[PDB]
Amino acid sequence: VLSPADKTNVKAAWGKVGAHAGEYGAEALERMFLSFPTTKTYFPHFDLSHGSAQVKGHGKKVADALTNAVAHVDDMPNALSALSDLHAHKLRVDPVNFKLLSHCLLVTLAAHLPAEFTPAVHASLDKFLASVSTVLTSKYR
Amino acid sequence: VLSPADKTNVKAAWGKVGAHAGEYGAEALERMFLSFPTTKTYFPHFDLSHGSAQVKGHGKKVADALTNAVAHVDDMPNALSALSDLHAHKLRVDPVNFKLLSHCLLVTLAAHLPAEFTPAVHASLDKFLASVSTVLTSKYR
Amino acid sequence: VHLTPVEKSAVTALWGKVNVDEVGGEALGRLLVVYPWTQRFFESFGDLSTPDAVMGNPKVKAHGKKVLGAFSDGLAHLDNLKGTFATLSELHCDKLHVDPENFRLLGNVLVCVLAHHFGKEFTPPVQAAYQKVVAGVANALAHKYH
Amino acid sequence: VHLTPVEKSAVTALWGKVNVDEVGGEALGRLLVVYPWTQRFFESFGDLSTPDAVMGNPKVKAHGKKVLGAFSDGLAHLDNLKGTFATLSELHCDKLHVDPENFRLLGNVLVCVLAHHFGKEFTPPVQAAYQKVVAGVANALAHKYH
Ligand code: HEM
Ligand code: HEM
Ligand code: HEM
Ligand code: HEM
Repeated sequence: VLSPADKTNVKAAWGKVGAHAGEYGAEALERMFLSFPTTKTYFPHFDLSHGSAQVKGHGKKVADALTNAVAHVDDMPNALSALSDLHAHKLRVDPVNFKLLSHCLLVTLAAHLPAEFTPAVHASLDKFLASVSTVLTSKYR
Repeated sequence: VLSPADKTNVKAAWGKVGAHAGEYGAEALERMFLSFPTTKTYFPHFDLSHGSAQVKGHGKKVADALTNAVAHVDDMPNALSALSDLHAHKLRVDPVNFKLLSHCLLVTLAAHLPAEFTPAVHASLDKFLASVSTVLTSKYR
Repeated sequence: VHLTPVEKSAVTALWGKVNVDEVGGEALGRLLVVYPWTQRFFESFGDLSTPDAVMGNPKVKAHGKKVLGAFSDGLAHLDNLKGTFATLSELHCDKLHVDPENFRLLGNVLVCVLAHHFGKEFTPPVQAAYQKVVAGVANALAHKYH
Repeated sequence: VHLTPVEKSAVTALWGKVNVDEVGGEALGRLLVVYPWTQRFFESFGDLSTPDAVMGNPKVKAHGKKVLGAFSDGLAHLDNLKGTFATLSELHCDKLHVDPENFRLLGNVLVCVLAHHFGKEFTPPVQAAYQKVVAGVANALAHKYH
């Protein structure tokens, strides 16, 4: 349930990421694969070599739909509905994994937003994080 | 979402419950605790020996709960409105057991319907205790 | 994750009335129908477009039987399961790519078959033994990831 | 638990630097607040109505150190944490009653406070090994519940 305050908090923090976003989307996940190797089960065809070009677009791609949910906080099912139809239907990512990755993201902002990243801000962010694997979970009947 | 496919399916094994209702709720709660032991954390002053009179009303008490939900499946969140308020502020049970109490229901549920339990059916079923469980996890944060 | 001989025995002793083959094309069977994205792995298989389709498919009764025979055997090496499936796990990891959270979703879609198949003998407590065994296999099924 | 040579090494080096009743009142400060429901163990405690009422609570301030100097003395029996954390596991559960996802909740919490206390210093395999590490840590005070 994103509150209002929750809501301008996600927005000033995504705010500051201004442009490292698909830089943060690749560290995101660089992280994901070494702290929880399972997730790599799902990426068998990638060069998931540190600094691999492979993950560097993914990442980028991978932080773009977030910045766009950041922007539709108010309408996300829609926003991401397209995205919602791939995850659930081709991919068949185990929804269990949604939590790892959001684990991981929190976790890259932490070390790039020394003090934008308030305790009242992680709060705010876990839930954005949260809200976000649901909708992508939803397609999932 | 649960589809209306889903709905009848639920309304229907639930009808054979009807009234043993209270008893699927305690054998429930009873494999609860012997299999997932940890849940027990929640009932430090409940007598949980086989047979407890406590567990017993817990279960008519857990069951009556789901009949309510079921009879209300469209109005699901205003339905359980109030209970929703209830484990989120009162007992603030971690969330992870929800998923734990849901499964073993299924299994009594399970094991009580020789016939009644189509996986057609069985899927309909895991499916309503997860919204059922989402409702309830709704005002946590 | 150590089991007890009390329990440890519910597993391996009630197992006894188990016909592997129809227990697997169904457990195997209720997975793909209850957790639809386990489908993930078999468009190799045919119509998995309905419960009915699903569930009727020989290719699926075919693999489940195979998946719970391998099962049987590990209730044979309880003291040693990691022990038993290492070979058996590198294999799903290294080679098969399976998102091992599929081991717990089947342990449990199978606690559920067993539910449905045995009725009143599936007691809370054999239920539960039944419970560390599926979990540890789940978990020995899992030890070789990296 | 199962750390590595250049793991434990990395391990061992991130904490000379952890500032312990500091990161400490900090994490538990944050758990209280990220996922407000662990709050249930601490009303003897006073205002948690707020993050700030919350970061300034002293009782929390306090209790928190407790929990990490608890924690910093186990980074020493790395080697057998089931061993060093048995009485504690023996008590979260007998007296206390805390729900073990919790210990799993604060480990994730303690990796975001480091994350944020440390910057590019905390890279991904040091992240990776402290992960490996609060992993065994909670694995370790849950060991005996029953
Ligand atoms: C916030 C959570 C996530 C978001 C916003 C997200 C977003 C995206 C987008 C925008 C695409 C690519 C295709 C396209 O639109 O042209 C994508 C692809 C993909 N994602 Fe997700 N993702 C998320 C979580 C996960 C997780 C937890 C996994 C697990 C393995 C995952 C696995 C994949 C794969 C395999 C692809 C296609 C990469 C490829 O197809 O080459 N994603 N994701
Ligand atoms: C299907 C999910 C669940 C449903 C529908 C459900 C339903 C209910 C209902 C009606 C009540 C009683 C509230 C009242 O007095 O008016 C209740 C109480 C309670 N529930 Fe939940 N419950 C669920 C899961 C859980 C779980 C997973 C736990 C902890 C593991 C839990 C712990 C409790 C406790 C401790 C009470 C109060 C016990 C006592 O008061 O003396 N419930 N539940
Ligand atoms: C008890 C849990 C499981 C056990 C014990 C198990 C065991 C086995 C065994 C013995 C094999 C034979 C492979 C070989 O040596 O050639 C196998 C193959 C296989 N299993 Fe696993 N499995 C489990 C779960 C799963 C799950 C959850 C999936 C996907 C949901 C899966 C997908 C497969 C696939 C795709 C193959 C290879 C088949 C081929 O070429 O047809 N298994 N399993
Ligand atoms: C791995 C995570 C944790 C560690 C290492 C830890 C460690 C400790 C230790 C070493 C004690 C001293 C107990 C004594 O022996 O008097 C303690 C007390 C306690 N913990 Fe655990 N704790 C953890 C998590 C939690 C959690 C999550 C809670 C509730 C969230 C909790 C609730 C309490 C209480 C009430 C006490 C005694 C405090 C007081 O009476 O004023 N602990 N904790």
